[PDB]
Amino acid sequence: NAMPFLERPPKLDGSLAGDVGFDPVGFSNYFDLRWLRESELKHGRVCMLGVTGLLVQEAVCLPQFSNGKTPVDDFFVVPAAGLWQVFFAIGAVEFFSHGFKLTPGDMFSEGREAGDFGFDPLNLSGNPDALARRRLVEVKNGRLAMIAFGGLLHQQLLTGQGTFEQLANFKAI
Amino acid sequence: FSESVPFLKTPTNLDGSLPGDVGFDPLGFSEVFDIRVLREAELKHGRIAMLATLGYLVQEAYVLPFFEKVPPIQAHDALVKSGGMSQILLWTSFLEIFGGIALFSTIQGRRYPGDFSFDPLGLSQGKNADKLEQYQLAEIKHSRLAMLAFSGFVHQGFITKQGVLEQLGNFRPIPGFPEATFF
Ligand code: CLA
Ligand code: CLA
Ligand code: CLA
Ligand code: KC2
Ligand SMILES: CC1=CCCC(C)(C)[C@H]1/C=C/C(C)=C/C=C/C(C)=C/C=C/C=C(C)/C=C/C=C(C)/C=C/C1=C(C)CCCC1(C)C
Repeated sequence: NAMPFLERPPKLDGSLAGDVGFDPVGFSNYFDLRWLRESELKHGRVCMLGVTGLLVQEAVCLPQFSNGKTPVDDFFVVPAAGLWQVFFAIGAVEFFSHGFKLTPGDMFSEGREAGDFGFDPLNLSGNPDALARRRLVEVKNGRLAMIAFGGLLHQQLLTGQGTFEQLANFKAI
Repeated sequence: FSESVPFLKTPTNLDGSLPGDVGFDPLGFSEVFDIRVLREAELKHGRIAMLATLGYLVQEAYVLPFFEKVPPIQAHDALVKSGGMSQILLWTSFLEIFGGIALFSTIQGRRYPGDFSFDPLGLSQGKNADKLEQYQLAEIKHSRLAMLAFSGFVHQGFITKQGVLEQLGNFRPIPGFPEATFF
């Protein structure tokens, strides 16, 4: 296990992917595991997209936009009206995907498993074994994306330099 | 009577169950509090003291190329304002949250006090379990020794303004005392 000196969490069973028994506090003991897994998948997917955005906006800038010194500054140079529609379009996407069941009690009522919405433009989710492998890869890369996005954002905020450009010259503080 | 102290009795709940039990508990600490919680505290103190003693020796002997060469107390003072001490505190606290979780597991029986199953190398894990208790004894002894040694170090550094290797090389008395003349 992840904590050999501790015991396995009671609510934690190996049904979900990425289960290593890592829950030293009892978040799963006090909150629904389906809700926690949905939040984990949402954070991980948002962080994958954020990592790609941080690595791309330093290299590619839209012609109808101003290119800031860093992607964090790319956020600032965008007009606030664009940021607000981004916010409200994401909110509309949340409303459509959750079926107007934002509250934790209303969510997971009509099955939906945990963190599943229905998204397969290309059918790569047929066989259950490959589906489970894809789930494990997805959750691991999502957690790695959370850590990596935190690191990239904070290093960009501190040094004021892009990630690849920071790799060009370290400039230790 | 107690083994360590001939004129005292064996301190009740103090037997060979825990390593290094010479019956030394003149004040009833093992009766006011659980003996396993006290053993966890002793192991934490001793391990931190061993690391601190080794760090004192090496820092007096050697310094990294990206750190200012200063006495260890001056190193603490300099890196408090530099942020390195903040980093050490943050990561140590992050580990010690899970350490406290393990301690709470220890309180309700279960895991052995001070045992984290930490063994990157094959030492007393498999094929060497028969030495494990021996190792345990050695560990606590070193712990206790370190808990004294580091202490002496710093207080000697407080009285002579010298490193421990400097005091070993040049064992001059307490400053101002060779002149004496107190009357
Ligand atoms: C917010 C993101 C998020 C969420 C909701 C979850 C949720 C979950 N994880 Mg995942 N996980 C995450 C991020 C997240 N994780 C990251 C970033 C990593 C990489 C280290 C992991 C690695 C991981 C493993 C290896 C495992 C889980 C498991 C689980 C499940 C049980 C544990 C739990 O309840 O944690 C709840 C977690 C939170 C509520 C987030 C923590 C919030 C605290 C209060 C803030 C402190 C965190 C901070 C960033 C650390 C600072 C450190 C300091 C030195 C600066 C649950 C579904 C286990 C599982 O599959 O069980 C089903 C399992 O085995 N997770
Ligand atoms: C967490 C995710 C995230 C966030 C908050 C932002 C936010 C922002 N981006 Mg970045 N970006 C992202 C991801 C993200 N981006 C990704 C993944 C890419 C690679 C395609 C880019 C590439 C990119 C460029 C090239 C530029 C920005 C720019 C901007 C700013 C203006 C908004 C805009 O034009 O959107 C642009 C959005 C896109 C090009 C694509 C939308 C991002 C994802 C794919 C939407 C997800 C929706 C849906 C759930 C996914 C399903 C579809 C899937 C098959 C992909 C704003 C600060 C501009 C800027 O200010 O730079 C100066 C700009 O020029 N972004
Ligand atoms: C692994 C995560 C991690 C990260 C990202 C950082 C980040 C940082 N630490 Mg470190 N630190 C960590 C863990 C980490 N710390 C741990 C576990 C300890 C022991 C308790 C310390 C002890 C420590 C001390 C004592 C000091 C710092 C300092 C710093 C800061 C200055 C960075 C620097 O020297 O320039 C950039 C770094 C370099 C030039 C060194 C080379 C690093 C290489 C290139 C990167 C290698 C990978 C890197 C270690 C990431 C590891 C994780 C990754 C493998 C996933 C920076 C914010 C210093 C500070 O506060 O600033 C004044 C400082 O004095 N840290
Ligand atoms: C969240 C997804 C999203 C949706 C679903 C969506 C729908 C529509 C529709 C549909 C009915 C129209 C007709 C429309 C038109 C304009 N959008 Mg657009 N839009 C979205 C995203 C963004 C962002 C991120 C920005 C943005 C902007 C503008 C400007 C500004 C030009 C000007 O400066 O006058 C105009 C005219 C920018 C802005 O508002 O700030 C300056 C800006 O950054 N939009 N938009
Ligand atoms: C709106 C907003 C505000 C201001 C402007 C803005 C910046 C553009 C924007 C962005 C805001 C944003 C999006 C800000 C984003 C902030 C983020 C994502 C911060 C992430 C922090 C993650 C940390 C410290 C992880 C540490 C990992 C550890 C200790 C790993 C531990 C590990 C574990 C547990 C397991 C194994 C052992 C080890 C390896 C030890």
